[PDB]
Amino acid sequence: DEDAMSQIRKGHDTMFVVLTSRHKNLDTVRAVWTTGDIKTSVDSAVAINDLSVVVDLLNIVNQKASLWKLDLCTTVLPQIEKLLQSKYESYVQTGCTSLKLILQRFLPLITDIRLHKCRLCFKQLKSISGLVKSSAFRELHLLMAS
Amino acid sequence: SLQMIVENVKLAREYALLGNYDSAMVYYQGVLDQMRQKWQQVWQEINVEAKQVKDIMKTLESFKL
Repeated sequence: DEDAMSQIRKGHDTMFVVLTSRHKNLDTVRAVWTTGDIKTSVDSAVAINDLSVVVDLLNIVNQKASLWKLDLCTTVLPQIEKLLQSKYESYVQTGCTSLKLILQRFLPLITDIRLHKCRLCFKQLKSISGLVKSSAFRELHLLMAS
Repeated sequence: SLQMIVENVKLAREYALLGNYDSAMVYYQGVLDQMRQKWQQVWQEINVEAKQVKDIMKTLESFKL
């Protein structure tokens, strides 16, 4: 049938342009990532303003909590908030995964207290708390009970 | 099936767009296996998208943890 092939060809141009751009953007983030500077690497992705690149980056760093430093949380937490409001369920889950890692790794010590880093980190966590209040979000609400 | 091929191309593209590149490659590879002058063009275009997901996968794996 000719219509089904026409169905396939419609979305091709979009796919090609989207995958090429994200690949360029990923190359930029990886060129900084290979420096060893995780923070500037994530700051680079955020500056690129491409959320799909932030999701790919978070899926990577979320696998190793020992890569996270307190400084990185002040950059990530605004993205988590962005991701928690996404229409895509996979974007929301990446946000929950990252937020869990931050809560479990960093919420103590942040409580026990650079003081500005904890101060900034805490207010970011407070606005996210409000968002989670209004499943993954139920568990997160229990995790942010403070 | 004709529809099944249109089905799996949509899945490949949906997975590629959402960052599930591993799942996307599986649907991209399966569709390519199942695949008249315009039909040859369709295969070339899907083969291009497939190699692009592969190149993205190669870049993501180059992130050393």
